[PDB]
Amino acid sequence: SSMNPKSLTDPKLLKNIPMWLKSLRLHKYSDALSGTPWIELIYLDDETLEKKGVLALGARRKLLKAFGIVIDYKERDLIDRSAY
RNA sequence: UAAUCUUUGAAGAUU
Repeated sequence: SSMNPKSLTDPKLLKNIPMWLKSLRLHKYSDALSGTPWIELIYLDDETLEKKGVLALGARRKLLKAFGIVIDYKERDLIDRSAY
């Protein structure tokens, strides 16, 4: 539901990672992840995500899935300019 | 989720 491209690429959320994470119910990783801007965040890997403090594999899997959706929309030039 | 928490992220727990 919040795991859809329309929701994941909302500029308001992309520009406020704690809130982006909250929508995915992943806000416990906000301290670990919020210092990285979205455009860098979506390209982190499983190994890096764990180094940063995403200790639950299920969480890293959900993160990587959401990231790849954003990437596809970024590649297709389908994220609003106001997110940049 | 009405809310909060857990990871397995579709479910479970608590109030």
